[PDB]
Parts: sequence; C-alpha cells; structure tokens
Amino acid sequence: MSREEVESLIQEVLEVYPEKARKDRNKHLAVNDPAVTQSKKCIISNKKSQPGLMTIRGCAYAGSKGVVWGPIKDMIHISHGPVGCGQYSRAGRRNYYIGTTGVNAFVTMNFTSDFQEKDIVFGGDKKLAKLIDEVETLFPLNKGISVQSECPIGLIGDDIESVSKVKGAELSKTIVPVRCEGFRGVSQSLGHHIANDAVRDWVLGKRDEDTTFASTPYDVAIIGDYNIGGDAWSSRILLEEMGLRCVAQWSGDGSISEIELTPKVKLNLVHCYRSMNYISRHMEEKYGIPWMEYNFFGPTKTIESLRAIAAKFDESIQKKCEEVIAKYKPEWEAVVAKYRPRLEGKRVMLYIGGLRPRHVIGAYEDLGMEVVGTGYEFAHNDDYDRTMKEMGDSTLLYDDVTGYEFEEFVKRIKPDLIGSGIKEKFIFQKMGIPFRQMHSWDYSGPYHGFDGFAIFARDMDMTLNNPCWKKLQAPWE
Amino acid sequence: MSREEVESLIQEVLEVYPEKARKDRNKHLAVNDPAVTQSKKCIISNKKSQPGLMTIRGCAYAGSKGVVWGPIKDMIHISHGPVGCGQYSRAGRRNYYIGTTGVNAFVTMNFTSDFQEKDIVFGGDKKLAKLIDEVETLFPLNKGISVQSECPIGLIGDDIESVSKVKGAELSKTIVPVRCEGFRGVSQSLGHHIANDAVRDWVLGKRDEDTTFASTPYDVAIIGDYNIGGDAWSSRILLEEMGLRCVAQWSGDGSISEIELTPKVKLNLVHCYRSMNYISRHMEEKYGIPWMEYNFFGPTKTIESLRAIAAKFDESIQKKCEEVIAKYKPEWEAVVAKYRPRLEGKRVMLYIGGLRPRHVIGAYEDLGMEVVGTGYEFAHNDDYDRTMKEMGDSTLLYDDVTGYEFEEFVKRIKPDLIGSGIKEKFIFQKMGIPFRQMHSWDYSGPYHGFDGFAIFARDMDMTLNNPCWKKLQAPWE
Amino acid sequence: SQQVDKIKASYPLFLDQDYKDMLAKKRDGFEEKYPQDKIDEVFQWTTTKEYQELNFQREALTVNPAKACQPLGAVLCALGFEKTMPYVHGSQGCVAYFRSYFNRHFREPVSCVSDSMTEDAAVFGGQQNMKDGLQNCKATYKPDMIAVSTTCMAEVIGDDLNAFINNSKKEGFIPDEFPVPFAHTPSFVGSHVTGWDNMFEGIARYFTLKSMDDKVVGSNKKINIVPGFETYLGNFRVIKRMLSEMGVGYSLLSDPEEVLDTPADGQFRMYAGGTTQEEMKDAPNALNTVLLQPWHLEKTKKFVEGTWKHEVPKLNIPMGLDWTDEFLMKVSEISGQPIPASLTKERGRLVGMMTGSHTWLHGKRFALWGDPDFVMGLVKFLLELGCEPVHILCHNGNKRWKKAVDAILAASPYGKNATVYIGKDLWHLRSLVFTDKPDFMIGNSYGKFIQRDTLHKGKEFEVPLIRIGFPIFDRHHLHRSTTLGYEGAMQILTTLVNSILERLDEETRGMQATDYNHDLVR
Amino acid sequence: SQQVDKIKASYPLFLDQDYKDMLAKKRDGFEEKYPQDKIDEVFQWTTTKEYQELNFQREALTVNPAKACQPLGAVLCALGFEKTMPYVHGSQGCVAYFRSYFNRHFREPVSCVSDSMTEDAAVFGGQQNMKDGLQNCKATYKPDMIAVSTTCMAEVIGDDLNAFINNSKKEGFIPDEFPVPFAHTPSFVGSHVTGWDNMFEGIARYFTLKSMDDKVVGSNKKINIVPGFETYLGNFRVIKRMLSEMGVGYSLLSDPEEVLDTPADGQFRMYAGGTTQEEMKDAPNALNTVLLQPWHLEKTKKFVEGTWKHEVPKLNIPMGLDWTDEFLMKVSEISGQPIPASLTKERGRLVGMMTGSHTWLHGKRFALWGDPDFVMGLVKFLLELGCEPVHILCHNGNKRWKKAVDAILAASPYGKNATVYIGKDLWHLRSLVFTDKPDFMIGNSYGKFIQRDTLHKGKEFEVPLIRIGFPIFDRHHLHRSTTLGYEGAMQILTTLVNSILERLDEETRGMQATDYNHDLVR
Ligand code: ICS
Ligand code: ICS
Ligand SMILES: [Cl-]
Ligand SMILES: [Cl-]
Ligand code: NA
Repeated sequence: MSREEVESLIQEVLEVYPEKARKDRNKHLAVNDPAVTQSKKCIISNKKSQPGLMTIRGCAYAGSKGVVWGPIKDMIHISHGPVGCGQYSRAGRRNYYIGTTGVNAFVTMNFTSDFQEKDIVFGGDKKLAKLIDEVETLFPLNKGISVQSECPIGLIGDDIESVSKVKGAELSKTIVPVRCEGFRGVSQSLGHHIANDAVRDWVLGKRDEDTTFASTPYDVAIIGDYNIGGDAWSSRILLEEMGLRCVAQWSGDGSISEIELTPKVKLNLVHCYRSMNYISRHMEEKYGIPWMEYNFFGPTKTIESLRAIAAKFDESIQKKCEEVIAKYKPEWEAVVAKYRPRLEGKRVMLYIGGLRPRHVIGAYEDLGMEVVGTGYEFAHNDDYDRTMKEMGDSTLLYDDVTGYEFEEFVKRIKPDLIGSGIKEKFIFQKMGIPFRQMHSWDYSGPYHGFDGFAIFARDMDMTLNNPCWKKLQAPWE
Repeated sequence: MSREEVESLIQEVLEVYPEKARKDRNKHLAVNDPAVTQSKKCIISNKKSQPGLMTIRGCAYAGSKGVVWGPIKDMIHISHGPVGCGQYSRAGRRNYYIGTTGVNAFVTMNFTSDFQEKDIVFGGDKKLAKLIDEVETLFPLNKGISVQSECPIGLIGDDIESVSKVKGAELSKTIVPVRCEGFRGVSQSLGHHIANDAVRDWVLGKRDEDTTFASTPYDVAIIGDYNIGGDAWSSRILLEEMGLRCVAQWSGDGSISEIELTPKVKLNLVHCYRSMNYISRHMEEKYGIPWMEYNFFGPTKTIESLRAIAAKFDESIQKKCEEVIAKYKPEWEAVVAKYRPRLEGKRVMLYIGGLRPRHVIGAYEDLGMEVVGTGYEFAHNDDYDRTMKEMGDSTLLYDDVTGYEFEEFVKRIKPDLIGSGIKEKFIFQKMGIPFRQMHSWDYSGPYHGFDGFAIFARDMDMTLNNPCWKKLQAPWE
Repeated sequence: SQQVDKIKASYPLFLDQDYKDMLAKKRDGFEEKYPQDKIDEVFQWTTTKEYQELNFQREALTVNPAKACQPLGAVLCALGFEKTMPYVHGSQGCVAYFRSYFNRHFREPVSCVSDSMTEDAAVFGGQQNMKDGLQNCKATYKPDMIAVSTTCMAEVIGDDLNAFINNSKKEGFIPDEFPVPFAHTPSFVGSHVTGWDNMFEGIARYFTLKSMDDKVVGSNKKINIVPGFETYLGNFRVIKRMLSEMGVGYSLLSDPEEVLDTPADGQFRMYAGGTTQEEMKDAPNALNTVLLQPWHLEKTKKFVEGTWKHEVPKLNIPMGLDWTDEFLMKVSEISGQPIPASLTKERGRLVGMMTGSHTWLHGKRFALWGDPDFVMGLVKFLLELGCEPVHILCHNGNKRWKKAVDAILAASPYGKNATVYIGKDLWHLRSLVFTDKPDFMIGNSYGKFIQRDTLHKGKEFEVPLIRIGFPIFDRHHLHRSTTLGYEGAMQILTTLVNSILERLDEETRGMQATDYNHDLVR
Repeated sequence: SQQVDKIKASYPLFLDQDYKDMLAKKRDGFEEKYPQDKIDEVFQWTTTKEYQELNFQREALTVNPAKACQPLGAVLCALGFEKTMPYVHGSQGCVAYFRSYFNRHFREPVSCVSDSMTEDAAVFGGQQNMKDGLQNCKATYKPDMIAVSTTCMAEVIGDDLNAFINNSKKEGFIPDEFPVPFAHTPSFVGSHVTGWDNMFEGIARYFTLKSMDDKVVGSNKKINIVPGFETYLGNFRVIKRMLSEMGVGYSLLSDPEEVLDTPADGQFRMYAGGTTQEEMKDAPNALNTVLLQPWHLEKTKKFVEGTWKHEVPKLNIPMGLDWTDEFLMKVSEISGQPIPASLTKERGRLVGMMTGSHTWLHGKRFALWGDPDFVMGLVKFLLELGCEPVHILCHNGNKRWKKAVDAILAASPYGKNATVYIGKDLWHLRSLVFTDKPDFMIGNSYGKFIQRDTLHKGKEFEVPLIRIGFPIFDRHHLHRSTTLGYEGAMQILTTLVNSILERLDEETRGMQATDYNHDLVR
C-alpha cells in the first residue's frame, strides 16, 4: 500500500465515529515517515481514551501491582479494595521467579482486603492495620509488604500512608503505600510512574549510609525486564558470560534486597524504557549512576547491545563480548537457516503496550519478515520518537487503537500474522489470521537473547505455517 | 420357600426346554437336604453341557493355562495356537505375584505362536522349536517354559512332546508340554487334571535325588491358592505366625523352584480341593506326604483351620496357634461389630466355579447372612458331597446352571445379593440386584484370612447397602 | 545454548547446568535468601493444626479468594441478549480484566465497553462519559441494546445511572426509543453472581414494569427459564434439549451459547443468537418462570413474583439424579407435557452408570468449592454416588444457604464427616486438606497451587485436583462440558471415577514394589 | 492386621512391614531368584538398540499381540441385528472368552451361545451339536434369528455348516423358514475384524442372494451404511445423527447401540433395537451402500458390488476434518440432500478448536496402534493437527494398507519421521518407545504395561498412554465416547491437548525446582 492509500484507509475508517470522537481519533493514527525525529508532528499519544470505543487499555493498578510491584518475589503485595482487581490479575502475567511459594515467595498468590460495604462507608484503615498483623503472623518469612490501592481507596479518603508508617515502625518492616487507584491517569502508564516513585520513596534509599557492599567496576542492574517466560534469565546469562556482574533485576525474579543494592552498581541497563526510565533518571540524579537503553530481541539487536554495553567498560569486557558473540554465532545462524526460508516475506501487524511494538521489529527482520503496522496501548511521544526510524516508510501507526479500527485495518492490510494480546487473539483466529500473543508469548518463551530467538523463530513458524489455517472454508462453499 | 415350592419352581422353569434338554437339566437342579452324603442321588455333575443353552463354563485351556500354570511367575507360558485364547486370557485373572515383569517374571504377558493357516496346513512343530530359541534369546532369565495347547494342536496332529524333549535337552531347560486343548473334557476341570499331570511328569521329580535342602519339622506347602488379590499372602502370614515354614505356594506367586522343593515338606495344605487334589494324592503315594483340606474364608473357618493344622504338629505349634487366634480376635470382632448389623438377615445366591460356592458360606454366616442358593460351573460329585452339610435345608442347588435358569431362579427367590462372575454381573445390576464378583473379587480383596475378612465385610456392605439400588424406578412411574 | 533441532522452552531450558549455576549465584550473591532449612521448617509449620487455627482466626486478611466482583456477572448476563453490548459505566481497567478473564476461560472473543471515567469524573461525576459513551458505542459497534452496569468508582461517587441515561436521550446522544437497561453493581457487595442477578432484574424491569396492563399469565403457553451465572456451554444446551424433547414451549432468558461458540469460518461475529427483546417483553405472559440457580436469583425472584405474578416453583439446581427428576416433574406439571420415553431411558442409563462405578466411588473423600448453587448440587450428587464430601467451601455463600446444605448433609449417612464453610478462602482450604486430608479436590484452576503445596510435603500427602467449575484456565475446551441434568451427571460421574482410577494406576506403577495391583481390568 | 475404620485392600495392605518381611523370606528361602543386579542389568539391556534388533528378528514368537480372533467380530456383528442370538459352532471355552472380553469393555450384558462340541466331535463331527443347539437356543432364548459363526476346532475338523443347518430344518429341530445365516470364521486367518466382515456378508447373502429378481437400485431412496467392527457407542450415534440432520434416508446395517446401552430400570433386556430383517431384505433397493471401515469390509464390498450392483464409493473412514468433509459431500451427492447449516457450523467449531489448541499440539510425537481403519484415520487427524505420528503399528494390517498409509504420510511434512509397522506386536512397540522415544502412546489398555516399563527406566523416559481404541478395561465408560465425524474429532483433540497439559503440569509441579513454569493459564 502507498502512502496515499494508507491515509485513505485511515479516513474511511474514521467515518463511523461521531464528530467528537472522529476529531480525537484522527490525531492517534498516522502513516510512518522514518525521517521525522519529533513524532508529535505526526501522532499524539498518552491522552484519555474516548468513552465507549472498546480501548484495549488497562488502568494504573495494572501498571503498578500487575507490572512493577507484583513480580518482586519476597514481598507480599496487598490488593487493597474489593475483590475483583486482585482476582483478575492473579497469575495472569508470566513474570517468572525462583522461590517457595507461600513460604518465602508470594508472586502468584492473591492477598486482598476484600472490601465490603461497611469498609466503604467507614473506611478501611483499621482493616488494613489488622490485615498487616495477620500477614506477619501467617507469612513470617516475608521481607516487606506493599499496599496496592484499588479505585475506592482514594475516593473514600483513606490514609494508607499513615498506616504504613505506623505499622512499619511498630513491626520494623518495610511497608510501601502505593496510590495506584485505577481512576488515576489514563492507562497502565501512570501506574508505572507511581510505582517507580513508591520504590524511590520507601525502599531504594534504605542502604544509602551502608558502605559494606563491595562493588566492582563491572556491577550492573537489569532495569525493566519482568522475566516473562524467563526472558531476564536468558538476558542475564549473556551479560555475565561477558564478564559483568548483575547485582539486580527490576523486577522479574526480583528481590527487595537486590533493589536496595541497586544504588551500588556502576551502570543501569534499561530494557523497558517506558516503565523504568523514571527510577533510572532518579538514580542518575541522586547517585550519579548512568543508564542506557538496550535491546535483546533477535541476534542483530542482541549483538549490537552486547557491543554497545561492553564499550562502556574496558578491553577485557570487550574481549569477553566477542567470545560470547563467537560462541552463539553457529546457534543463531542455524535458527535463521532453518526458519527464515519458512518466513521470508511474511507481513506482520503488532499491537502491544509500551515497548515491544518497536523492540521486536529487528527480530522479525532477522527472519525476513516485515512489520507493516504497529502501535501501542499507552506509549508516550518519546516512545514514538524511537519507533518511526525502526519502521518502514509508509507503514501504519496506531495509538490506543479501538477494537473497530484494528479489525478494519487488518481487513484491508491482510497481514500474514498478527501479534497482540489475549483480548485480540480469538477475534483474529476466527478470521483465519495466524495470531501470536506478544505479551504472554502464548505460554512459550523466553524470547530475549540468543536462546530466546530460537524459541521465537520456532513459535512464529509453528503458528504462521500451521495446517489449521488452510481449512476455514468448507469445501462445499 | 418350602421344599415343595422350590421343587415347583424347578419344574416351572424347565418347561421352556425341549424334552432332551429338560430331562438332562432336571438332573442338575436340586433342593438341598443337609443330611445327604451321596450327592449323586440328588444332583448330577461334571457332565457335558447341553448345546445352545448359554453355559457359563470355560474350557480345559482355561483350567490349565488360566488357572494352574499361568500364575507360575518365573516361567514363560506359551499359548500355542491361534491368537484368541491367549489374548482373552491375558491378565484377566488376578493371580498376584512379586517380580520384574518382562525380565524375571512373566505372568501378565501373552506369549503366543499366533497360528496362521500355513501352520494349520504344514503343522506347527518347526515354528515351536524356533519360538523356543527366540524366547531363550529375548528372555534369558526365564527359568522354564510351558507349552499350553489350544484346540488345533491335537486336531492337526502336532507332536509338542518331542519338541519339548529335544529342545529341553539341547538348551538344558525345563520345557513342559501341556495337552490342555479346549475340546478335552467338558469344562475348566479337566484342565486342572491335565495341568497337575504335567507338573508331575515334567517338573516335580527333578530334585528326587537332591538332599541339599535343609528340612525342618514345620515345613508345609499351600496347595491350591492362586493368590487372587493377594489371598495366598494373607494366608501365608498366619501360617508363619503359627510357627510353620511355608516352603511353596501352588501356584499364586509361585516359582518353579518352590514347586521342585515341595516334595521335601512334611504336610500339604490343600485349599482348592477341586484343582489340586490330584497332585496331593500323588505326593502322598510317592513321597509319603499327608495332605488335608482347609478353609480360610471368615473367622469361624480360619480359626477352625488353624487349630486343625496345628494339631498335626507338636505342642509348641499349638501354643503359637492360640497366640495367633488371640492376636486377631479383637480385629475380626470389630469387623463383625461394625458390619453384621448392616447385613444381618440378608439373603445371598452364589454361582461360581469349583470351590468357592461352598467355601465362602461360613464367611457370609459370620455376618448374619444366609446363602439361599449356590452352585458350581464344573464341580464333581465329591464337591457336592462337601456342599450339602454347609447349606441350609430346602435351599436351591444348581450345577452348570444355564443363563435362563439363573435369571428365572433369581426373579422368584429375590435375593438381596448375588455373587457370581463377569458374564453374570451386568444382567443382575440392570434388574436392580446388588452383585459382587466372587472370582475377581471386583478388583478388591484379599478375602482369605483375618485381613481378608475385613475387606470382604466392607465390600459386601458397600454394594448391598449402596444408595444406587433405591433409584431404579423413575418417580413418575 | 540451544540445539536447533531440539529447541527448549523455559522448561526445561533453565535446568541446563549453566542456567542452574547462574541462578545459584544470583541467590547467594544478592537475594539475601532465608536458609533452605528455615524455609523447610516454615513450610512444615504451614501444614500443621497449630497453623490452621491461626489461619482460621483471620478477620481482615483474605488470601486466594474463590469469588469475583459484581460487574463480571452483569457482563455475562448482558452477553446473553441479542445484539446487546455490555457497557460498564466507570473505570476502563475493570473491563480489560473482565474481558481477559472470560477470554481465558472460554477461549472466545468477549466484547464489552467502558466509558473510561478518569480522575476528572471522580470530582465532577461521570455524566459526560455516559453521554459520549452511549453515542460512541451505538455508532461504532451498532448494538440493538446497551446494558449498563457499574464499577466501584462510579458506585462510591454515587453516579445516578437513571438520570444520566435519561439525559443522554433528552439531549440527543441516543434515540429515546433505544433500549438502555441498567443496574447498579457494586463490587463491594456480594460477588459476581450478585451482579448477574442485579443485571437480569434490570433488563426484566426495563421491558415489563410499565407495560403490565395487557399481560395475562399463561397466555403464551411457555415456561421462562432463567439460567443464572453459567460458564459451561453444555448447560445452556442440555436445558433447551430436554425441554424440546418433552415438547415444552420455553423461553431461555439470557442465552449466550451461540455468541460464545461462533464457528471459525473466516469472519468475526461480534453478536450471535441470544434472547430477543420481544421474548423479554412477552415473558410475563408465560405460564411460570423457573430459576435454575435460585440462590443467586433472589432479586429476580422478587420481581418475577411481585410484578409478573408467577408462582415461581421451589426447585433446586437440576444437578444429579433426584434434582433433575424433580426439575422434569415440575416442568411436566406446569406445561401439561408428559416426560417422554427418551428421557426416562436417559435416566435409567445414568442409574446404570452409577451401579457400574459405585465400588470405586464408595467412601471417597472430597474437598470442593465454587458458587452456592453449583456447590450444593455437587454435594447432592456426591451423596447419591456414595462419596463423602468432607470440606465444602463457598466463599460467597450465606448463612441461609449453609443451613440448607447442612440439612442435605444430615439426611444422608455419607454426610457425617462434612463441614460447610462460608466466607472462607482457598488459603483456608489449603490448611484443611493438610490437617484432614481428602482423596481429591473438586474445583477451579486455582486449586492447582494447593495440589502443588500438598505434593511438596510428600507424594503420600498429595491431593489431586479435579477441574470442575469456573474459571478453568490451564486445560482446553472444558467449558464445552455439561454439569446439569442426567447428561451433566453422567459426565461428572465419569470424570470422578476415572480420576480415581488414574491415581490408582500412578500409585501402582512401580515395578516389583506396587505393581502387584497394577490390574489390567478395573 | 487391619484397622476397622481404615481397612486396606491389597494396595496398600502388603506394604505393611510384616508383609514386606514375610515376602522377603519367601523370596530368599525358596524362590532361587536372580540377584537384583542381574535383573537390573537385563532390564537395561531390553531397552537398547541391540535388543531391539534381536527383537525385530523374531520369526516365530509373538509377544503381547494387538489383535484378537475372527469369531469375536462375528459375534459383535450378529449382536447388531434385531432379536438375533449370536451362536458359535464349536467349543464353549471361546464363547466364555468372547462374552467376558466384551463385558469388560462395555460393562454391559453380552449374550452368545455355543453348541459345546467335545472330543467326540473330533472323530464324528459336530452335526448333533448343531441340531440340538439350534432347537435349544430357539426355545430357550426365543431369538427371531440365529447367526452362526465357528471356532477353530470346527474349522480344522471341517464341519459343513450348510449341511448341518439344512438337516436341522429337514428334521424339524427348527422351522424351515427360521433365519439361520452362517459364516465360517477361522481364528487362524486374519483377525476379529475379518470375522465381522465374514459374518456380515453371510447375513447379507442369506437375505438377498436368492431374491434379487424384483430389486431396483435406488427404488427405496435410502443409503445403506455398514459400520464394521465398532466398539464406541458414540460412533453409531454420530452417523445416525448427521444423516438425520441432513434429512438423508438411511439404513444402518448391524446396529448394536441400543442393546449395548439398555437402561438399568429393573429389567434385563436380552434384545433391544437392531437392524431389522426387512431392512436387510430391502437393502438392494438402496441408492448405494457406504462402508465406514473399508479396510476390513472387502468381502462385503465384493458382494454388495457384485450382487446388489451398488457403486460403493471410495471413502476413507470418516475421521478427522478432511475425511468427514468427504463423507458428507458424498452422502449429499448420492442422496441429493444439501449439507445443512448446522453441520457447516459444527465443522467451523472444530476448526476453531484446532486453531485454539495448535500451539500445544505442534510437533508432538506419538506411538499408536489399533485396527487398520481406526489407525489410518487417527494418523490422518494427527497430521491435520500438526502432530508427528512416529511409530504406527497395525498388527493385523497388510501391505496394501501400509502402502496407503505411507502415501498419506508422504503428503504431509509432519509425516517425515513416521514408520508404519505391520505384523508387529506390543513387545516390538515397547522397543521402539525406548530407542526412539515419543511424547505419548495412543492405544488400548495393554499399553499401560509399556508405560510401566518406560517409567522403570526413569521418569524422564516415561511414555504416558492415551486410551483410544479397543479394549479399554481399566477406565469406566470410555466406550460411550466418539471418534468419528466432527464430534469425534473434537473429543480426540480435547483428549490429546489436555493429556499434554496434564503431563506438563506434572513435570512443573516441583516447588522451587520446576514450578517456575507451573502457569495458571495455558
Ligand atoms: S515491556 Fe512490559 S505487561 Fe515494558 S512485560 Fe508486558 S509491551 Fe505491559 S505494561 Mo503486557 S513493562 Fe511492555 C509490558 Fe509494560 S507485555 Fe507489554 S503491555 S511497556
Ligand atoms: S475351583 Fe475355584 S474364581 Fe479352585 S471357584 Fe473359581 S477354575 Fe478361580 S481361583 Mo474363577 S478356587 Fe478354580 C477357581 Fe480357583 S472359577 Fe476358577 S478361576 S482354582
Ligand atoms: Cl500460588
Ligand atoms: Cl505385562
Ligand atoms: Na508361520
């Protein structure tokens, strides 16, 4: 499709909307131009969703409890409010960890205050304090508690900050109050920010006056990798094979101690810019620690990132970097040799959250596939700034896409594969379009690193070329 | 019912038959008189079945391969002929054993010469010699081979005896030819006899001149217990608590060495008189080993049997016998206390093979139940001689009962429980009559001994008093 | 590393020695982990009676609940109406969760909209969101009906749904004739099943309250069937099948089975089938109304009896033998149609299966949970099979319901060891299956973590999970099953007996140790 | 000893210490057992490629066959006709086994008589047995028809069935007009499926051969359906259901589904339902005859084409997507009836289930066995699912059938690793699952012993059994299920994918070792 045809497609789709929605949605749909450096000249983002259009977005509690805090494995996170939020988000995100669940780790458990009407009318602060005592009794090996506020907490005027201060002092325990009520912001994104500020204000500084950790010049932290299907582990192994020492992982398979140790590292390696740039900027300002973005999707980006990271240290790290690259070269070349012939030329459309819609593009290109459209649920313009040079000319970009827009775009563009989420998956399977979950990896993965590229390739081939897709039309029709 | 009513029931049921079958079946149906000792004047047995009347009987191959030889665990038994017999009889009988199946034990495997037409036409003796070499190669820890003849072997004139001699000599291995073709005899019973003669002729004498086995005055053998559900183990434990040494078990969990050592024992304890009395009589005549019949069903018979067995030895054994009785007294008394109130007065009809139709009566009576009818597939008149005194006056007796007869008797007598085999079970459950398998124990058991009585009582209660039997009539009918 | 012809995913990739070594260093270096001995000691403690007593003294903490929030049930109810869009007035995060929860259980598309109230709406209320939301929804997704429920934000701030909807029509955002039933569905009251009840009464009210003058009971010669919160497609289908078998005229009010099972034929159907608006308008002319799950249809009951003047029969959920019998007999009496031979035969086939399997089922002990009507029907059927319900948990049950189940238990010898729990969660149940261990659990996918915990104590302590209920996320296509009627009873029975036999085969598979009991025939 | 309130059956009774000690003394004292090191050494050897080569060099020994003998199939065929008593001329031991075998699979009564030939018949023949047996059977069990097959005794001695029956009628043991079709069914030729074919062709000949003069193809506007040896009740039902759904007139020839599923209502029905004699007599007037399992209906096909002049279409067994499609398209072409919308939707739902489960099924490796048509349909469907059939065993298959299955495999990339074996048994298969391990076995209850053997080598070598086939003795009520059509394809798919997910859950249940992958959602 040409630049003008993609523009016509946008305008034709927008015809269904009432004027107010049409005017707003027009600003969130664009034809890509890789030359542009300020994306706000082509597309607007991080604005309120239009009511009743079936956005795919979640809320700030999702961004804070579900995304940033919930993976931290040796703390207990309280879903504070009525029973729904904690139940719908119980073990839905595959932020993997090593622990003894219910004893020293708690990630897949659902701790809630289960608000009833009496708690709404009279407040939940007395309940929260009693709940904290009960947590301490029944789960003595927990190393800290967070309180993840659901919508009602701020609306009824509860003061979870005072509870946390008083109960934290009384029990000599780190208790983190998080005001991530779902009415705040417009999406998961503000949840990220609120969660980052909670880490900043209640945890990150606990060892500021402790000099007992012996650092080395090679101490790094993996920032913004939530270890989906083991992603962070297949990232960490490469970095340590390169000679670096990973002191912390934020927050996949993460522990509260390694968060407290992160101000002692020499470099913060940021994968998810969207969710963790806030705390990265804070540690630069407060501790002088530099941070850099990297990308471990596919061999081209993984090699580029290893080499960019190693250049920040010394010749010995760089020598180990080239040994890592040499070790895995036959492995990923074998993957490409097997699967690129099966995938060359295929066209894919993506819709994910705040990073992967640009970050996985290079991995698809390493298998000869072309990303013909991409977009984010809740990215900001600095994310789109980073996306336009990664996407081909005249491709289609969509911010906070509606269910109707996405189906209509797909019907016209006719992609060979779609990569998006669980609320999209079964729609497109009915239409006979191969679909891969790009949040949960469809219960597969890891996809990061060299070992993840093998799985990514196998997974795209198994779905795109599956025999099921040739049988949707009955032979008598 | 009165004797007259039962006599009238018999005559009414027989009116369906043609004259020839009527006259014959009349001789196989009787009203019990407990004073009878010459049962041949009341009921005839061990005669051919009338054609086309749906006998429950099997064949001589079942009595030899299925019953006597199959259980011997470290030998390999060849079902010699076409593929059916060995497949239908693969693992249908629960003759339990300890071993490593496929390596040193072989009970639940089906070894077969799988006759095709070329074998019928040219004979199977060359195939048998080759099969024996293949068994020796692929199962090197077997301690002997038996050849169980199916119908065609004798009909086509094969000479398995010469093969067994030549191959046994060549390979220095015990190879036992058994002429148990199913056209021989009239039931499983002749297979017992044929099987006993093969043990006698090819196995039992092998250690006649070997005096290296260290005998004791307390050595016995359990003759005729095939360890259904573990029956022989729960018998053996009591004998050894009484101070005896059980040198052999024929043939449940039995090994070929145990058999070869049996002529060194002091006393043979015969449970199944029908199937093993032949070899027991042989062993007294040749070796001077006395034998006795006993009964380990229910506490009354088990106590009497223990005391009768101990009486054959010295005072030390009789002392340990009363110690065994004292130990288990609280246990079976607790079983009776729990279950007899749930079963008192209930009436049972039995139909089984050649021993249990009289051997289990005492166990039912220990729970307050009454056996109002009983019979055998293939018993002889010396079995019925032993059955009349154990059954109440004017109860119904039936030999080689037909399907029609058994159903009509049940419809008239209306027992609370029926105990028979798998070909009977599902008929009477449609009729809404509780049913217990008295061959396979319905995949439960053991029923022998004190530990078996507890299971027996539990099982009769679970089925007789089950809620499912109150629901057969639709409430709108 | 990877072998390209034998690629390993997370399991078993991370069991490679280099990954094991790396993870050991991460733990030792930086996680400041409790010693394994202390971890073992605390785990053992959580399995004890002492820990159970502390556990059951909880008054403020809930751990691993067995319930969801009201608007989830409202959405499911709304989906069952023709060309109807579920619409939740309130915050959009809730809707992303409701859809995803159902996506994962049904493996089907689930459509639902929000009007995305933000912090502005928290201060000023959500009337503008409702006006633009209804207009946007109607124009974009072209539903014939929008059924409105609420998130807790809208309930706390006190949005007046009636007034907002009236004003959207007065100001022209949607046509005055366009149907917009609604219900208040606060997540801090009751549970998801309460939301279904609230939504259904709201739809029933919308179409009949102001039009009763011309209604005559019995004039359409049908029976209304209200299914309740129901997540087995087989249960919708078996009810319709049995009523068509008897030739009974019926009206299933809220019927999502078509839209939750559209064919994969190249086109996505947002809407399919469903109860029509005409069926609701005419429902008061039925002979009577039967409620398949009365214990969460109380508010619907009051309306049907109070306004339609239907003599709602006192029937339990038609689960098991007795209660399917009573269901069919009551339908017969109301409709005048006799129970045909085909259903008498199906009944006798169930009884035949019960006689065939009774020995393996007798005395088996179960722990179970779920919604009130489902749970009591499962308790009833288990008693009919001769099994022992031991631990019966209903997080969202009430005292009246508990009293009714205790009576069922008291009327059967198989109930002597049973205890009914209400307001307890799956962390409570975890303690119970350690201290008073049953043979199996019957429950939804969250039980898998209890099975994991029990196995960790030791194989002899493991309590396997039988998956019956909602949600089931870790097996495929079980939402197609049936639990109601004779068909549902037959399926449950087969699942129970073959779970028992599967586990026996596992315990007796060890060569020369336990395989003496590894029978070919069972 | 026993505790009265916790009674133990054999498992775990004999694990008690006193039993363990006793069994140890039994072994050491009198069993002269091979040392355990030697036992372990030989077991390990039986898992090697060296052993496999010797195993596959067998020419005379058969171990653990996967087939039965002809008269078993003649009985099952005969049971499918109205008020028909199966009657096997020969020795009574066989009938006892036929009945027990079917009893244990169906958990239903199975009627069959013998005429109990004894040793004297080896010299004098079995005519008197036939004479008295036919009179006795007819008088006692009052069948409308007696369908005669043979045991191998009768075949070796050469009993002339036609002469014996003709003399029986001549001499008044049965009326001249009483139907007594017969077939010679030698157990040393073919297998149980051959006996089904032989019995069916004998019955079809009896009723049509001498009355062809008034027959006109197409004149009754029906299609004849011959099912073959079929032991899933759902398969008879699904074919009748789909044909009725299309409004296609049909006659199912040999239909035992009623008599093998009678209700437990207080009365035993020896006969129920079944193909009528009039349906056999009228079958030549059909439009055509379709054979559901053509690879064991070759003799029936010769008679139908040669005598009735039906142009039997070339259809595979209707298993999986493509072959169910082809069956319905052929029925539509013959009957003139369109494929209705309901079946088009059911097809789309199956495709939807394939798309939903394809990621877990992809590449999964299977060993499987059974009868020829069943096996080839299972292979075809696995390919459609994107699974890899690796070891395909048909003990009773032939070289033509192998050629056809190799061609099916050659047409799909998922067949690259498959080998088809004929004449091989389950001891052969055991070797293959050790040396070239698959993920699962698909087969009958005899496969449980191969799973036991593989586990003994170690948990990482265990090959779990998925029970699809005949006989299934160690689970209850699986005979009620379905393998044909779209319905059967959905059931197989569900069984396969959930078997995969059960095993994955087992491998990831280990706390702090493998449960990082113990996902709630799959
Ligand atoms: S990577 Fe992360 S859960 Fe930063 S694992 Fe997850 S495509 Fe979310 S809030 Mo799905 S830290 Fe990206 C995310 Fe955010 S899959 Fe997407 S939406 S911006
Ligand atoms: S007679 Fe008895 S149940 Fe001893 S009633 Fe039964 S043909 Fe069994 S263990 Mo069927 S005491 Fe014989 C028997 Fe054993 S019918 Fe056969 S196998 S050796
Ligand atoms: Cl958990
Ligand atoms: Cl075996
Ligand atoms: Na041969």
